[PDB]
Amino acid sequence: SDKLKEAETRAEFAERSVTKLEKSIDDLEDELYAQKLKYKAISEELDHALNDMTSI
Amino acid sequence: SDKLKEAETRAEFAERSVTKLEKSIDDLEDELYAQKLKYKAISEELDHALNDMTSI
Amino acid sequence: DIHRKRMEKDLNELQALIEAHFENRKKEEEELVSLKDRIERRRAERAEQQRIRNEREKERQNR
Amino acid sequence: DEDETTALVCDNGSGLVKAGFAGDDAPRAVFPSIVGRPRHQGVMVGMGQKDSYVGDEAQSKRGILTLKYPIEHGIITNWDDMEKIWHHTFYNELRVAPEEHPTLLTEAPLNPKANREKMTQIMFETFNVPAMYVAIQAVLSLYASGRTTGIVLDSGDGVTHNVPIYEGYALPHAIMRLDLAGRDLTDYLMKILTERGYSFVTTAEREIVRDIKEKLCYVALDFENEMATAASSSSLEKSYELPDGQVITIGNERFRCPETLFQPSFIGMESAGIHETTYNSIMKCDIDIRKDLYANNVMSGGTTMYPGIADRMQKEITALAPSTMKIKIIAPPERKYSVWIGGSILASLSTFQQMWITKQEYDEAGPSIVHRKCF
Amino acid sequence: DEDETTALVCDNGSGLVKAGFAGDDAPRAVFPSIVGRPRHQGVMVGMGQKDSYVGDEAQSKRGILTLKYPIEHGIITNWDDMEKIWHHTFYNELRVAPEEHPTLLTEAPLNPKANREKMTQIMFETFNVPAMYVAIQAVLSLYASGRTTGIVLDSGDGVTHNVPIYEGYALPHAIMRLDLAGRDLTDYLMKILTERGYSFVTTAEREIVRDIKEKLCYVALDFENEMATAASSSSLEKSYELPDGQVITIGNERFRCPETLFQPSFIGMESAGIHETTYNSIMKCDIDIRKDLYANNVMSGGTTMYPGIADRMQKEITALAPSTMKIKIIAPPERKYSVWIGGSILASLSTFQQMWITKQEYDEAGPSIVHRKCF
Ligand SMILES: Nc1ncnc2c1ncn2[C@@H]1O[C@H](COP(=O)(O)OP(=O)(O)O)[C@@H](O)[C@H]1O
Ligand SMILES: Nc1ncnc2c1ncn2[C@@H]1O[C@H](COP(=O)(O)OP(=O)(O)O)[C@@H](O)[C@H]1O
Ligand SMILES: [Mg+2]
Ligand SMILES: [Mg+2]
Repeated sequence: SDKLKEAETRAEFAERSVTKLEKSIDDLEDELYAQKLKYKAISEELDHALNDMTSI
Repeated sequence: SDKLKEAETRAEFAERSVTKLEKSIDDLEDELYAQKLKYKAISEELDHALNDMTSI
Repeated sequence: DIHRKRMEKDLNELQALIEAHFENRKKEEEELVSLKDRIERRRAERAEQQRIRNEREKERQNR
Repeated sequence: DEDETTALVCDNGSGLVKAGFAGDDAPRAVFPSIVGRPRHQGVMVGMGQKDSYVGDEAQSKRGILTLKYPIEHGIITNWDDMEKIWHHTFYNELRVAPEEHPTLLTEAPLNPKANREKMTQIMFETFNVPAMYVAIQAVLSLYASGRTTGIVLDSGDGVTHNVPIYEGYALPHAIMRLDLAGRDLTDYLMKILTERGYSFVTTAEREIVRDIKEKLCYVALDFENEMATAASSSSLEKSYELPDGQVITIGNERFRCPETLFQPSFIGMESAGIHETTYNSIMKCDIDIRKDLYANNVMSGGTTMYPGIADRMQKEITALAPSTMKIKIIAPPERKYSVWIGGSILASLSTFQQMWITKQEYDEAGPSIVHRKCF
Repeated sequence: DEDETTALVCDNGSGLVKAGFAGDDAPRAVFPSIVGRPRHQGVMVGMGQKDSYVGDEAQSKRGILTLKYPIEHGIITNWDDMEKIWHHTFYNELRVAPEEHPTLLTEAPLNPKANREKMTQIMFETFNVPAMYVAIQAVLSLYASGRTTGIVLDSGDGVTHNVPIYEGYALPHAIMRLDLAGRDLTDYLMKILTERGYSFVTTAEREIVRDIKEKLCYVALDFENEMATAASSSSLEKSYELPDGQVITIGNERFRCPETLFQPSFIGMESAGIHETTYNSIMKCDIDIRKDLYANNVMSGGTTMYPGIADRMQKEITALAPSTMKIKIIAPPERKYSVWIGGSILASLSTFQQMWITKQEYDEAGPSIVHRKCF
């Protein structure tokens, strides 16, 4: 019975850790997304600058 | 004993989930940091070009 | 005599300018395609994690 | 290594070492002349525990190392340091053995003759280079410009040299060395930043502030009027993002730092600005060609990447000299490599191997042979 | 208050505040720069319940107060703290009103110009001083010595400054600030005492150990030989009687604490010992007068009450510099008051009131007028 309460304790520990990690993954992936999109926008603009250079 | 075995199985499942999510977070973390290192580089360099506009 | 040789090498570098552009453009396109596939990867991962959390909830009330 | 026995071209500039092969357009291994040494002693094991750190390794390990300069304003501290850094350059960076390739080296203007004799002797004994030639960086920058007439302003990191050369002829009687260089710039900026509230002494912040000089610094068109309008100057004031992330804002200091070379009285030099040193240099020589010197001035060095030297140069010389003839400066982009380019140019022609300094000449006449073999 | 409208003389030294009247030989109100604040909140009544505690009151109430430093190495935390301590000094300690007496103040060397502009502005608005003058403590210590030639080593509690002045003129190009001071001394001694078995963190023990430094500390003539003979050293080992009554015995640490300024590598500074900082400072300036600098070095600060700085100073400089001319240090007893004495000296002569910074000048040109009125 003591081993069973210890098992339930470790199970709850791991489940709370899982929930925290899942939320962290979601937020990190959203942040990485927005960051990459802004970098893509600047890269777009710079590519347009390269095209203008070629036109010269 | 049967209940202890079921609880231990569930706890091990949860813990393996924990470790796998941690590894995924690690990989994402490295990619985001690099993305940003190069974002700040390209932003600074666009600003440098603007400084060129000032020198002109 | 040496100076004309420099005028020429700079010219070599000048046209090389576009050659420097090419690797940057391929790297840009690689970032392009990686982000575009990351789009659907993120969406599918969100759906998968929603299903996983559903299983978490059912196991939660089951105990 | 190339299949051909082409020569090595190495510019040991006062502040940067740029090495590579002859026939190449740019030096392959380019590194600053800083050298890092373990700040403490050894107790740990499993990794590191190496004395000399050079190149980008020391740049990454700046914080843990005492950063020392094996050369400052031409003066040589420890030949062992040059031995190690040349070993690193030849084998770890150039991946070349000096046994099969003669070396063309460039030296700082008016370097000691005793320095040349000792460095050549230690070189020949320690290394096995087949042949040798060493030249002044002034004629190298001239070769990079490819015009035999002009006055070269070599702005290294230890000394600034003004050297006039007319129709490919050196004029040592009108050559001068000024002790103002990057070191002074960093020092002066350090004291001004101290008056701005930020007081650092270590070399990492030295590199940070020289980077700031590379990025943001101005050369003031009019000095006191620009501080007068820089009182507030929200737009004119400029900021930098230090790698730790703090935003450090600087205003008039941007153009008050390089100004000290032009106005040495700020930190107490009897010599006036470097434009006066070019002016006196010009008049020392015959009157007639002086106009050509005015119209053919060249500037060289890593510092030249900064803006503002050209406009200031011409305006002040026109103020000092009569404004009949038009004065124009020439400065090709990325001219800090130009000296090394000229070294390649020296190896380009087939007459250069007529005066290689071979091993047997040094074995016969000792180092003293260079006194007759170079000049 | 004296019937005459004589000026106020206040030395806000980095570590001690010494204030009094002009024409006096010693400052009347002298207190350390520590400031105590209630460690907890108010529930009791009938006495106390006061926020700011300064001076001997805080010294007596050290245990109950969080002890904070309104200034550290020149950096200013909260101007309100200076407001309160100046109120206390002027009214509770000096029993004087600043309305009728101009103030001569001394500031730490190379203090921020923005710091000067803000402190002067808050001062003028908050207080009603008729006139103002602020000077660097270096020339004040020079005045106390009364000799226009020499290099001043100002060892405050936050910074140690080396400043050369030849024939009464400042040499900012050869002036340096080192971040080693009393704070470092206490820290290093704290870690060594931790290795001796006694580990404290709070400020009361900080004051106890600085008192130990005042009383028992040595400056080792030879370092490693003296720890070698200090292995046992029953006679050489020295003890102190802490106010609680326990006897705390210290041996080599007595001369291993100040040595750290001389040997910064103990706790990791790129800069070498302060003697190297005086040496470099000397050579930066023209060669010829350097001998006079060697023979005219002065040291100032409260730390100077310790023994051993003079012998160490001369021996190491003679080791570094040629031993032809004789080097001798001068240091009058109780020189920590000397700066304030020099302030009185400034008020002694009748030309000093030609450049008092009056209220109307500040009202016209704002704080910016000091940029043109002091320097
Ligand atoms: N890309 C750059 N932009 C601006 N300044 C630079 C750059 N690279 C180097 N420098 C400056 O050039 C100095 C080194 O000068 P250097 O070129 O070695 O002189 P020399 O021409 O005599 O070899 C350094 O102190 C550094 O501040
Ligand atoms: N009577 C004394 N004996 C020894 N050391 C002292 C004495 N009085 C003060 N000090 C030391 O002097 C330091 C304060 O230096 P201070 O005189 O304020 O520098 P400054 O000269 O820049 O004002 C304190 O940290 C203290 O340790
Ligand atoms: Mg140069
Ligand atoms: Mg002091």
